[PDB]
Amino acid sequence: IKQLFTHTQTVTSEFIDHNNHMHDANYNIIFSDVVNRFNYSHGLSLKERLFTLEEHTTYLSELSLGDVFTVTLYIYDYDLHLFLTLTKEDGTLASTNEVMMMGISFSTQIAHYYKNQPTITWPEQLGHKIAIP
Amino acid sequence: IKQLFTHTQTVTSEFIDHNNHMHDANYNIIFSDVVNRFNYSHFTLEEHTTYLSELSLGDVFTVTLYIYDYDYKRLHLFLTLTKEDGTLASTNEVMMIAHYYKNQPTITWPEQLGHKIAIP
Ligand SMILES: CC(C)(COP(=O)(O)OP(=O)(O)OC[C@H]1O[C@@H](n2cnc3c(N)ncnc32)[C@H](O)[C@@H]1OP(=O)(O)O)[C@@H](O)C(=O)NCCC(=O)NCCS
Ligand SMILES: CC(C)(COP(=O)(O)OP(=O)(O)OC[C@H]1O[C@@H](n2cnc3c(N)ncnc32)[C@H](O)[C@@H]1OP(=O)(O)O)[C@@H](O)C(=O)NCCC(=O)NCCS
Repeated sequence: IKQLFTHTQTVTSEFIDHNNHMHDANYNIIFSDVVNRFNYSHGLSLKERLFTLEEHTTYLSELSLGDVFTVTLYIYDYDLHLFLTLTKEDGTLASTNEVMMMGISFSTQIAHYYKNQPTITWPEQLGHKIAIP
Repeated sequence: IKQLFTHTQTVTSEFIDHNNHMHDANYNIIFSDVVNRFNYSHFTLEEHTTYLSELSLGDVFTVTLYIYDYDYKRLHLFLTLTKEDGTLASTNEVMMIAHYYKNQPTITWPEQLGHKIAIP
């Protein structure tokens, strides 16, 4: 049995500013929120305790009013290096997040989550250097 | 006379949830706002944020906008977030004017620009 931490929610009025699409930084709000949710449930509760060092975000598909989406969390690497996917109801990959944190027994919860997470092909968004072609 | 598009702001408690420091996503909110403000007086495809020095309650910071590159239809921005002394606190490079580019001061791009996320 392979496992995937998941958070589903819907695009609300708060998340939209102009021309009926989810505002760019609100994606980041969501990604952060879901990342805390993963650490809150993996040994580092606010009552138990991490600093965000770095993050990359790609926006691939527009998100409209009422649109329900899912954020799925993968461990790409650790010593920790995360990769989160934001997918539509169709399964359409709508956004990506790549994110690095560090500290200021969780090593077990994250180890067994990594050991028990499914194998996917990492999309081209992972470690894609930003440039104009 | 070379110019720079700039927004100065103070860290409020609205920007703090835990660890007595500015929440990571609020940086993105600030950056996106400053970009929008630039395009108003002149979609986001892609973006990269680095957090190099934590922001505390009462810190007066400045966000400064540079154009790293531009094309017929794309803008490649690089934005710096610095404390009141000059300390580089955070960076934001973003893929989404000609005369802003021509009249902006030539700087040495910090190593954050085009950096690839990895554990060393
Ligand atoms: C805009 C959108 C419909 C793309 O449709 P499109 O106009 O047909 O463009 P396509 O990507 O299909 O076509 C490929 C072109 O886009 C360019 N492009 C796509 N992604 C790029 C990136 N990260 N950097 C640079 N160029 C990019 C390709 O290089 C190519 O350019 P070319 O014309 O020089 O060959 C889609 O990307 C989108 O809706 N994204 C969501 C944006 C968003 O919601 N952001 C958050 C809130 S603003
Ligand atoms: C502790 C703090 C000062 C980090 O800087 P520092 O302690 O001076 O750390 P150093 O530069 O000496 O490097 C520490 C290690 O981090 C590693 N590291 C630093 N940045 C990294 C990155 N972006 N990706 C991967 N690894 C990184 C370095 O390789 C270094 O390796 P080592 O421990 O093997 O020596 C931290 O308080 C900070 O940077 N604050 C900003 C974070 C913040 O406010 N976040 C936003 C909200 S969560």
